[PDB]
Amino acid sequence: MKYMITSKGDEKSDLLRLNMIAGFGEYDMEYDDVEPEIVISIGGDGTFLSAFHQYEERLDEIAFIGIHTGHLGFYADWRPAEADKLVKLLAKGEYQKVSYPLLKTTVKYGKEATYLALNESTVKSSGGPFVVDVVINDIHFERFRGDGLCMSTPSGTTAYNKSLGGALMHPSIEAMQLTEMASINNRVYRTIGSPLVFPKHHVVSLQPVNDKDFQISVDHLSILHRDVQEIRYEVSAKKIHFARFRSFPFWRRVHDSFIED
Amino acid sequence: MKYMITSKGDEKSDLLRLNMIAGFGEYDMEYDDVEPEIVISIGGDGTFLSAFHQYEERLDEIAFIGIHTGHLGFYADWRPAEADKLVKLLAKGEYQKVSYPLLKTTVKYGKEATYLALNESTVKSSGGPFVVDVVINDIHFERFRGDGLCMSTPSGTTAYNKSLGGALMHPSIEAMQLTEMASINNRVYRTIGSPLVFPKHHVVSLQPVNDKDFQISVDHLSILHRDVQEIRYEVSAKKIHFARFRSFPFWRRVHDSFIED
Amino acid sequence: MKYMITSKGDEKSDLLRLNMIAGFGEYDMEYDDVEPEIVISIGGDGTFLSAFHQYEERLDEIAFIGIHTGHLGFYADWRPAEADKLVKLLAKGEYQKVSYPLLKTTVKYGKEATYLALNESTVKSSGGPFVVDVVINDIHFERFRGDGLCMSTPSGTTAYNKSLGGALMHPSIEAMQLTEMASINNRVYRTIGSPLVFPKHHVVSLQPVNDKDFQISVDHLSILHRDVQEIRYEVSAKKIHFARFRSFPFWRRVHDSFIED
Amino acid sequence: MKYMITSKGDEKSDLLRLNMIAGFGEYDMEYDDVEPEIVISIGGDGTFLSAFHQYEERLDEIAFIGIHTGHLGFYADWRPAEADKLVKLLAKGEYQKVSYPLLKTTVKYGKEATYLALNESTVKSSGGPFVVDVVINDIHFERFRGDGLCMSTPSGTTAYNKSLGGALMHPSIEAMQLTEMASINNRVYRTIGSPLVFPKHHVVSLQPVNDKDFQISVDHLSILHRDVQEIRYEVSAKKIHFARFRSFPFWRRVHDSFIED
Ligand SMILES: NCCCNC(=O)NC[C@H]1O[C@@H](n2c(C#CCN(CC(=O)O)C[C@H]3O[C@@H](n4cnc5c(N)ncnc54)[C@H](O)[C@@H]3O)nc3c(N)ncnc32)[C@H](O)[C@@H]1O
Ligand SMILES: NCCCNC(=O)NC[C@H]1O[C@@H](n2c(C#CCN(CC(=O)O)C[C@H]3O[C@@H](n4cnc5c(N)ncnc54)[C@H](O)[C@@H]3O)nc3c(N)ncnc32)[C@H](O)[C@@H]1O
Ligand SMILES: NCCCNC(=O)NC[C@H]1O[C@@H](n2c(C#CCN(CC(=O)O)C[C@H]3O[C@@H](n4cnc5c(N)ncnc54)[C@H](O)[C@@H]3O)nc3c(N)ncnc32)[C@H](O)[C@@H]1O
Ligand SMILES: NCCCNC(=O)NC[C@H]1O[C@@H](n2c(C#CCN(CC(=O)O)C[C@H]3O[C@@H](n4cnc5c(N)ncnc54)[C@H](O)[C@@H]3O)nc3c(N)ncnc32)[C@H](O)[C@@H]1O
Repeated sequence: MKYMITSKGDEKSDLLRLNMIAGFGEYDMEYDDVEPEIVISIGGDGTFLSAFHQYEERLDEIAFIGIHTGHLGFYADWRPAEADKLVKLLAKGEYQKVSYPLLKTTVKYGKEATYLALNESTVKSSGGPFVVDVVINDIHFERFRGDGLCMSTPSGTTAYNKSLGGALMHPSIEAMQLTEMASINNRVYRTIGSPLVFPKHHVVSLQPVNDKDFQISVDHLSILHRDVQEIRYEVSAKKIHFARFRSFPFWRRVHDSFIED
Repeated sequence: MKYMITSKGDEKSDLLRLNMIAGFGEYDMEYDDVEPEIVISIGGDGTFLSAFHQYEERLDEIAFIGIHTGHLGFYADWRPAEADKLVKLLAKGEYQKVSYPLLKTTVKYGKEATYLALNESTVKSSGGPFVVDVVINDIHFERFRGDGLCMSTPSGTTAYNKSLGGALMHPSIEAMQLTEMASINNRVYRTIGSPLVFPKHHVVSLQPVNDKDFQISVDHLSILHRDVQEIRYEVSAKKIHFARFRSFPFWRRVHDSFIED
Repeated sequence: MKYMITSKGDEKSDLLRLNMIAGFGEYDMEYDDVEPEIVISIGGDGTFLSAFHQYEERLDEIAFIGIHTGHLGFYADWRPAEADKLVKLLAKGEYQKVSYPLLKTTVKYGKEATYLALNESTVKSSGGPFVVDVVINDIHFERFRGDGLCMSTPSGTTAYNKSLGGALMHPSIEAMQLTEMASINNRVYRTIGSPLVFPKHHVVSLQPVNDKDFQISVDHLSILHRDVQEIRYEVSAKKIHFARFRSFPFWRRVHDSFIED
Repeated sequence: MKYMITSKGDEKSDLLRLNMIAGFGEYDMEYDDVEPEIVISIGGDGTFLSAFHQYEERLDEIAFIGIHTGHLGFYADWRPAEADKLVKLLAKGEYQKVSYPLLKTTVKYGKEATYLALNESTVKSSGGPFVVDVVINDIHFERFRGDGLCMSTPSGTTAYNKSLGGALMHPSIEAMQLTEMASINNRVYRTIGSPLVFPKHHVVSLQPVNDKDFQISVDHLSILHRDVQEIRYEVSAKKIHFARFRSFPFWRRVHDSFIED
């Protein structure tokens, strides 16, 4: 099948990628980084995140595989020592594909821009004070004052969302989760405090109150947007697909990453 | 239709129930507290919780309606002043039914007991130290040391779960959420910390380590169980049905209860 | 000097105590468990806590030393392998004494009882719902609804207080810290949420609202008190004294117990 | 006495200041904004913060007074309606002065800069990832990865510190409190999590690991510092003095600001 391999770019990852390419040469596999059907990522979660965004226009035609060369890799299923067995199983095919939900961010100006997030999308102020009205399905829910907000996919819940006190959600749940960053709460200013978990087709809109300039992050990418009228969050209709060759359940992955391994 | 009305039992609620019965007498409505199709609860959430558990064997044949006579009532949709309009709309029928998920708790001994929860089920120790192994879909996830654990339905997430730092989840999500109560974490003892959100068909089992006696709560009911071998949590296949006569969205209900009203 | 040794009571601790007694026999040291000047505790923090409460009437005439035989021991300064060096240094004397603050709990009825805590004192309800008015220096501060409250000494801040989200406080600060256990907060019920840190001479009183029966803990001891009119917390004028033979700073002790060792 | 009055600069505050100046003209009071002995601040806490920093070189010779013209004012003791009584009492003198502790921040380069904070000093990264080693009294305590750190005075504990989960500390306690902003914790990265409370003479140093550029805030002032070798926190020897004309206790001030008023 058509395939490509991204590398973190250190010596370990580059040589691992070269050896897999050499191994792939022994099968009906064509290296193609324009229209791959299989995208392998060799490095950390940052590397896997960059592989996702490199091919976010072809998510429907691609299955992803992560190899972690450090001690981490939540999106990784394979250690560097299993790489030969990965080549062989991937060549013979017959893998099972699993899909995780993604988050759609729409940014409107006074012009529209959409982004897709695998981990989360966050909003902070452009230096000044961050104040936004939070509107859920056209209902004014709260006026948020504080550092920012974080909207997470299910597989993102173990990332920034976790550090903000959010819940960890199994990725079979088509949802997104909103967490607060250092909200101000006194007798005049009130936010819900708790993380909020939204189903598909629910729309969370953030609307400016004074300043209209915000720093918006999508996974690792952070951009300053000016003249923002609205930031709109919904569960995407698009999904990321992983090639799975063995059982590595989400809650064991959580256990291995946070409890012990 | 067949109907019945439970009351909190103070003067306000008893007289409101009597006036609705008098009002219902002017329609083809039969008061029947054995096999009602409509169960009205006049009081607080405690009163609504008791109405649910009074009829938990007929959940499939019943639509519930809550009237709050205090300043509260998350499961209430109606103030006492709208009661006449409620009688009339309920008599004419043509309401829409909505369903919220429920939580199944199974308790095994060395003998089995199942319970249904609308808010949550919690586990604490019988005086001694609480230590349980947490097993998710037969995978040992963690050994929990601390005060206890709380497993919440979606509509329970605004109740005890919220006070434990859990996320608020829209009830259209068929899930349950596990929160920690004062976990011990040092270099030898480790829990995940974060709330965990589980989909349908996922099974969370709690298994004793030393003591086998636990205080188990199901909504307001708290029972000491002895010789416990396992406590098993899953999303129930049963659902509670509410009669809805107008739009009162979950997130507005959350806003009204916690932000402002 | 006069000394005594308490043991956890397993084989390791009993034989360690016997060997130290044998070692102490080679110096001008008299074993006396009625009026010791040195109290050695061999076991865990539970064992050290029991040694403190065994001699809480002679705190001014006693220096404590902890030996941890497990992997833990926040109040321990010594591993079992250093016990011979401990005997020798303790015999030669010339140690430095350090003092940590303690917490005074006063419980009034309709009759008065005082208790001294090294870790903390907690209050919960006797089965029913816990509601108390919190009065600081005779000023009504809040009405607490929830599971309970925890008042911690500085050295207790790394114990139950920590699991409740409290701050870790250096023991040179003569203070006590109040933390909430699962407080109810909605638009009608409001608590401060945050831990509160009180100086010496500040008095925190808890006063019942409906039920007057409470479960009160003092370190490991938990007693049900009936007909309670008031629970009064203040920093004690009494202090626990530790014999110190080398520098083991509080923040390194915290690092070793929670970060890495 | 020598006095001056800062104003927020809206119509309400400017006219209030003019009326107090007119009122002060009827007493032996000289308006002097170079060497005042009394500094009155008319506005919000932001206004009071700016008054403190305008005169931070003469803290020993100045007593501060806050008048809040909005609904807030933690450092304010007076509403605009009491301003005439304030002029009269301040003219007759015989007020009592109270002192709150302050925080010293030292920033070293490869050159030294010191700052004084009334609320807090915070550190974040200059766009990249924030990683610092936390050294307490020359002991390496932890390597912090996350959004940033916040070091708070006692009177700052109700401000940013509170929103970060920190404890509220009575200002008679000469301490500073360190809180985490969204720390990363997994099986490879570990921070203490809990807020840390440090006494006088304890030194907290933050030392870079990779990037040496940081955004450092001191109260409202936020500056990007380059080539930073160390950020050093200690309780200052300097104190802010407030003129007090009546009892308004700290815990009532907390109650009024966060519970009800
Ligand atoms: N954008 C600022 C860069 C600083 N963040 C950072 O050092 N994160 C890397 C660590 O997180 C792990 N990770 C990832 C990741 C990654 C790569 N990362 C770096 C890059 O791409 O350059 C971007 C992400 O970073 C996270 N992040 C940012 N700030 C914080 C914070 N304060 N606390 C916690 N996470 C934070 C956000 O969610 C970004 O999306 N996804 C997951 C996951 N699904 N589950 C469990 N672990 C996961 C990864 O293995 C490693 O252990
Ligand atoms: N079992 C000990 C009794 C003490 N609990 C108590 O006074 N709760 C009543 C308050 O909570 C509101 N509520 C209910 C409720 C109710 C009735 N309640 C009393 C009864 O039945 O006697 C039993 C429930 O109590 C909750 N609970 C227990 N302990 C705590 C705690 N520490 N913190 C927060 N909640 C707690 C548990 O989830 C029980 O199921 N469901 C929801 C909901 N879905 N959404 C939002 N508000 C809700 C209700 O309007 C009122 O404002
Ligand atoms: N009363 C229920 C018994 C269950 N508690 C329990 O297993 N605690 C033992 C663990 O905590 C460590 N510890 C102690 C201790 C001890 C002995 N303990 C047992 C006994 O005496 O039987 C009584 C204390 O327990 C604590 N506790 C109770 N419940 C919780 C909870 N949910 N979360 C966290 N702590 C809790 C309270 O503060 C009691 O005072 N002091 C400190 C300290 N100063 N600093 C750091 N670690 C410390 C000790 O090394 C061991 O690792
Ligand atoms: N630097 C970014 C500006 C955004 N911050 C903001 O709107 N804060 C104002 C609100 O906080 C109250 N306040 C102050 C204050 C003030 C003036 N403020 C604005 C200015 O000077 O322009 C600077 C301070 O802001 C705080 N801050 C910043 N970010 C957050 C956050 N995410 N969450 C909570 N607080 C935050 C920090 O501690 C700064 O020092 N001191 C106290 C206190 N001692 N006790 C209780 N309330 C207090 C004040 O009445 C008002 O209700």
